[PDB]
Amino acid sequence: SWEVGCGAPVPLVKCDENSPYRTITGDCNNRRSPALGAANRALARWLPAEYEDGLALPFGWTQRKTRNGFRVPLAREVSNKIVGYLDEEGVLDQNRSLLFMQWGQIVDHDLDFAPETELGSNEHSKTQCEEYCIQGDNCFPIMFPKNDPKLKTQGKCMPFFRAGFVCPTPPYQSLAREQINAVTSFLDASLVYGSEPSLASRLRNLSSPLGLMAVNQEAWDHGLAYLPFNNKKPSPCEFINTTARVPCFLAGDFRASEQILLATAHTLLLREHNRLARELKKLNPHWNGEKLYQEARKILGAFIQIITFRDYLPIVLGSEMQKWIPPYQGYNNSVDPRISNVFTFAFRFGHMEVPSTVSRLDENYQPWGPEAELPLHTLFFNTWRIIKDGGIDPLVRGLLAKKSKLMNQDKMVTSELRNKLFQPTHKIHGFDLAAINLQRCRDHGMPGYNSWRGFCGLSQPKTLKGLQTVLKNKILAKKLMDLYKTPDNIDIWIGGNAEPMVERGRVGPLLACLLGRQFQQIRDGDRFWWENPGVFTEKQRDSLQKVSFSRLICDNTHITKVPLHAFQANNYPHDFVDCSTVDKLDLSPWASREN
Ligand code: HEM
Ligand SMILES: *[C@@H]1O[C@H](CO)[C@@H](O[C@@H]2O[C@H](CO)[C@@H](O)[C@H](O)[C@H]2NC(C)=O)[C@H](O)[C@H]1NC(C)=O
Ligand SMILES: *[C@@H]1O[C@H](CO)[C@@H](O)[C@H](O)[C@H]1NC(C)=O
Ligand SMILES: *[C@@H]1O[C@H](CO)[C@@H](O)[C@H](O)[C@H]1NC(C)=O
Ligand SMILES: *[C@@H]1O[C@H](CO)[C@@H](O)[C@H](O)[C@H]1NC(C)=O
Ligand SMILES: [Ca+2]
Ligand SMILES: [Cl-]
Repeated sequence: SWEVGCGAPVPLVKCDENSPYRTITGDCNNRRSPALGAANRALARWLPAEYEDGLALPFGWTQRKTRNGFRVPLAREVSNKIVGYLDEEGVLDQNRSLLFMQWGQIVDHDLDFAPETELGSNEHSKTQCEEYCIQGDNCFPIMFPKNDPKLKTQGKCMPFFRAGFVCPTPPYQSLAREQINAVTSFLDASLVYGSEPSLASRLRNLSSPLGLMAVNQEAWDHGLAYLPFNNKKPSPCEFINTTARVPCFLAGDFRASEQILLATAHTLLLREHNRLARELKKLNPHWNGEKLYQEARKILGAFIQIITFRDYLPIVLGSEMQKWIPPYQGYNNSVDPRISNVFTFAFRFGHMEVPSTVSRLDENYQPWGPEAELPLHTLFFNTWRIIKDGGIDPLVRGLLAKKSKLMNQDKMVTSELRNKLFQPTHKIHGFDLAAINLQRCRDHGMPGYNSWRGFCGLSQPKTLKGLQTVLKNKILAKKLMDLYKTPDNIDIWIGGNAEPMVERGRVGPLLACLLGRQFQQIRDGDRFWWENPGVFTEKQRDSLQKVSFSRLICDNTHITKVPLHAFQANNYPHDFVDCSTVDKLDLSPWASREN
């Protein structure tokens, strides 16, 4: 008999019995509970939060407060001892293209964003944390251990600001702190169109009644569109080359410029909307602007959903795919479609799949120019390498011909991310995404590794010998026991990712359960799922059946040689075919021949 959810932010709640189109915010998707899966609401709690104080303080905040009678190891020490490796040789995935890593980050970006609290935008609050490393309020610095090389070149800490939470921005009464999902839980292309009405209108071309998305006016890719620039400072994309002065891009999601291949993928998606808008005009010259936007938006939403669930999830989950995601049996309005706090950590498995280098290939799939291959760390917030060095085609070839990094228990996160991560505001290519992932776990009050094994109906090792058996690795198990003293204390991010990969998949059994459940819930609980009776026509649905990533590239770049199966390892010229031969999306069924 406890009171039900403080939602003082987001009072707006007006819904519509007609609507054949998703809202931008994802409101009104669920008729009975219409805020479920909407942006700027709490992440769902599959299990109760676990803070040191039971409310808000993360484990590792107070020196003398143990977790189950043991101090928690520093994020950065766990990073250094477990996550790091030197040798990039033999680390590549012989059966996953780099497009595999890249699609993951896109889907993640559609589903969840828990952005850091905004009580320090052009304030001397950010600097307190950076310079002086002093813990307090929303500053929760990543302190270096004794023998850390970063001590010698970077100071005592790496800065870290706690994530936004609902009813902000000082804590409340006697409910655990709940972090905001700032995008739509629905796989709805929010990353392209935005999750706020504000950003959604900005991105749109409201000059012509063609329902087009705004494209770059300052620069073109052999006639093909770039995303608009984000004319705001400080721009991190300007910071990394003040001679190029190429701003970050403006997309439906904030993080589109974080690295050059995400920006690339955002560019294909935008172009595809525009191509769809133009072809719907041809076939329906009567349709006004809004109609064209919405009818293109909804097709691209289907596209993202089909590629994710037909092509991507099966080669993530492998043998566990059908245990968790059986054939669609239609909309179930009883399902919770909200993204869970734990999913936003479970989906970070993607971090082990990022390789140390990126390549540009010519029309013969050969090194484009003399610096064709670049270290990943020089491509954080790097847009000028696209604008002033060959557009997205050389990079979209590298996404086809190059391989993802394979998860390895001995080689977890490349030093490009683990030591050389660039963050906006901060000046240096010197951060640790592994350490960030671990502090964030604690920041979100995540239950430990065994709570989540429990949740998924899996054994809970309590001994070294127990952990060895589960991880199938005596040395990794040893290092974790030395750090965490009990498997109960292991942060789910590292515990989940340390498990050996399921047959035909790229995650362990724990992550397969957590990912599997979340993707089942976003499908079965989405009123606007593409294959859900009444959303498309029977004829339209047969047209959608035919989409491929290959087609997406043929239609939206100057590439003519692609593989049939974009996510497998594919070598040129053998596994490559003429676009001429690749199933089109026939849009005839969108023609409103009748009235
Ligand atoms: C070069 C590639 C990538 C970079 C530079 C990158 C960087 C980042 C950064 C900086 C964060 C925020 C960390 C924090 O404040 O807690 C993050 C979060 C995340 N990343 Fe990545 N990432 C990359 C690739 C991927 C991939 C391939 C996936 C999945 C397949 C992925 C999934 C996630 C998820 C799920 C989150 C949490 C998002 C949220 O709800 O806030 N990332 N990434
Ligand atoms: C900043 O960007 C500029 C280009 O905008 C880079 O310089 C092209 O770079 C190389 C020379 O190193 C040549 O291929 C071109 O002739 C350059 N053009 C110009 C106008 O310089 C420069 O290297 C970048 N700097 C960094 C630190 O990345
Ligand atoms: C590669 O993965 C595919 C699924 O993408 C699978 O059907 C096949 O067994 C694998 N091929 C090789 C060469 O191992
Ligand atoms: C809007 O569309 C018109 C017609 O295609 C075009 O001329 C104009 O540049 C577009 N504006 C933007 C900002 O994309
Ligand atoms: C709908 O969802 C609930 C809870 O997930 C489940 O118990 C119920 O049986 C479902 N019904 C169908 C037809 O899937
Ligand atoms: Ca979404
Ligand atoms: Cl290189």
